[PDB]
Amino acid sequence: QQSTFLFHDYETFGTHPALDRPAQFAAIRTDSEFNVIGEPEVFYCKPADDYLPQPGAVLITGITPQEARAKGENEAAFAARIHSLFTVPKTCILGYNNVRFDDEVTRNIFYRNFYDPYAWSWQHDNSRWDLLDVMRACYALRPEGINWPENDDGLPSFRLEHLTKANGIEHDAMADVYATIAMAKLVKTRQPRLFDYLFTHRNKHKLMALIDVPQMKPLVHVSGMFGAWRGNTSWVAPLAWHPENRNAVIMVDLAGDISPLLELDSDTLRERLYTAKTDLGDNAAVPVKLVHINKCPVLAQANTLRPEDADRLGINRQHCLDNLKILRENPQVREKVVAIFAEASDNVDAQLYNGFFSDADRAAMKIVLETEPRNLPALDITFVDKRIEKLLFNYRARNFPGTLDYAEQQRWLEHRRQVFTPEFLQGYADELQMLVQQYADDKEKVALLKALWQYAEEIV
DNA sequence: TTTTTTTTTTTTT
Ligand SMILES: [Mg+2]
Repeated sequence: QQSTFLFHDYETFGTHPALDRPAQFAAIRTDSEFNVIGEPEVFYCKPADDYLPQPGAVLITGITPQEARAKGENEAAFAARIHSLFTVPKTCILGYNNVRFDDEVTRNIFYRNFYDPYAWSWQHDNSRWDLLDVMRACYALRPEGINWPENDDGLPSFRLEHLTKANGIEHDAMADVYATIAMAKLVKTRQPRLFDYLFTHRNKHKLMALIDVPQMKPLVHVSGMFGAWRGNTSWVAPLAWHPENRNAVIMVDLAGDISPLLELDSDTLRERLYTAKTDLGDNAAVPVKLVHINKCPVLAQANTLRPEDADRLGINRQHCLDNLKILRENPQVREKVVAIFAEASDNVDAQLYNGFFSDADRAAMKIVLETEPRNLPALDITFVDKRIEKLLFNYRARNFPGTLDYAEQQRWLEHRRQVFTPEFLQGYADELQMLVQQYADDKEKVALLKALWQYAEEIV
């Protein structure tokens, strides 16, 4: 049984992993060294008739719902192809921004179509990765050997195509699958030691081994939330485990200003923390970040950021060191910072994270999954979690409408009307109109916009 | 195994 990597990319009909719908899936299996060892896997998803794609998405992809309808299968079947692949044992599933995008799409796809939302990321020696912060880490800590591209600002960029184009390699789902593989090869070759460190430290216990909460042991963290002006980097001190989020540890940015932490109380810090930057004043921002141990965060030994590297990124070493001393010498801050986080929708599509399912409920859902579509009306199952009845109804109506009775068909009509209100339909047309006037002399973009209008006429 | 819709930021469609 061989360890593989499954590189994958989704095209979608919008940015929202729960509310929007997938259009296309692309994947290829490689060996540990990133040599291709299987056929390309590309296929489309038919959108159910309770949905209209966002115009912006479709303009970027070039994939129309008509195209997807013609070329694809229903979501249930789409979910089932994606799942067989994903649950091949000893598979590491990865892409480019997948942890914060594609993996969300996957969780919701399995959630909607009765597969476990997470098991593909851990069962049977499975795992996941994401090359995005690998690229960021490399630039920040061992930039040598790779060309780092900039914007009209001078800031380093990490858009995939910007990176591949800058390194003489090369929208199209399968093309992005190759670009990701190519990017994995590049770093592996130019910086194997860092690559090894980041691969090994995906592990949460490996990460906990690095996290010393009681002593506030300083670390280097790379993250987009720091922004390209610092090359996404800073030194960090772990203060506490998040009181409500098992996968989060509360951390202080040692480069920021630690006086609002020293001075304000917990309630004022909380209020300060949740004020936007624009409607923030002459006041300092609270320099606290959550780091999520399950999301392949880049966390290394403090001294991994080399003096010259810190100097390149313009990160004040002594300032950090000063803050770390103060924080260690003011234990009460920890009490306040934790208290910040100890405070705490009718669409079932949006309620995946409401919680796990009981044991009765998972066995029942298992049976939903194993039943031929045609046989579900004959089932009559009882669930406890109120999500499931709704999950089931959407599942059946969206994927197997030939299967619904009149009551169910009436319920579905109602549902469609509640989605396609006149106010929603007005909003959709306005956007299309607005867009057709912006790209009036673009034969490609005008024809997409037009196909989107027709599709709305034809399904609503 | 997980964090949904207050903040940071940048990328994903
Ligand atoms: Mg992508």
